[PDB]
Amino acid sequence: KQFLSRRGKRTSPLDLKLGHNNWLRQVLFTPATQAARQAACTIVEALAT
Amino acid sequence: TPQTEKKLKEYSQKAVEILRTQNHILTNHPNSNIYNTLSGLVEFDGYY
Amino acid sequence: MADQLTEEQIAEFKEAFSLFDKDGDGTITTKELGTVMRSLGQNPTEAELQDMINEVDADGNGTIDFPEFLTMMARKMKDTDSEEEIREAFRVFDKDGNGYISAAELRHVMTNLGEKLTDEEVDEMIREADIDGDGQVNYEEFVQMMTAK
Repeated sequence: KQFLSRRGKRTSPLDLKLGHNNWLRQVLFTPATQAARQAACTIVEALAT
Repeated sequence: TPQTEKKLKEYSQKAVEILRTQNHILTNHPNSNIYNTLSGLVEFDGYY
Repeated sequence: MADQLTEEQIAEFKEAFSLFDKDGDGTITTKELGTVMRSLGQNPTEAELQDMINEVDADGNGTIDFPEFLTMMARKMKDTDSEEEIREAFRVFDKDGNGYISAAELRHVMTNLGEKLTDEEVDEMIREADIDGDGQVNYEEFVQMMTAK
């Protein structure tokens, strides 16, 4: 499948490798409100199964 | 005091820079929304 | 067989093994065997893990020591796959042993994998895996396919 994507027309899936700067750090430590931080915590906890 | 043009530009730059920094401080303050909403409804002295 | 590995790699493997050692006997359990080399920067799959514990833990104890850990490790950083492995994959693909991987055998092997595709897609990949124009994958085609970079 990798070779087919390399030469043919099938889409190439992305690699599980995360950036160290993102919106996640912005949301997780926001001092405007606490519910945003809690919702971000729930989202990232659910992302790790 | 009569003064040269370069000093005048420096002075104006300092004033405008201080004003801009304080405006940025005000518009991103964590409690800015609460104070801005409370201003037009209740009468209060200080920011508690 | 492990002489091809530079000394610092053995040292860091020892560091990882000792840190992953629980009871201080220099021997660990196979449940965390995935995490040991999973922590070194390489990423295996569950089938990879089950096969690795199968190859070594023949007695079924579920416990790994250092020399056989080095045995497992020495066969991981190799880039050019051993021709025995490629030939064995060819044999698995060639269920009937005729040396030609037809579309139907591909369908069987993909369905057993749990994955689904249409007839058109598998025909398309077969015809892009063919160089002689006969629409049939042979050993030389497979070898030149896996050596392409």
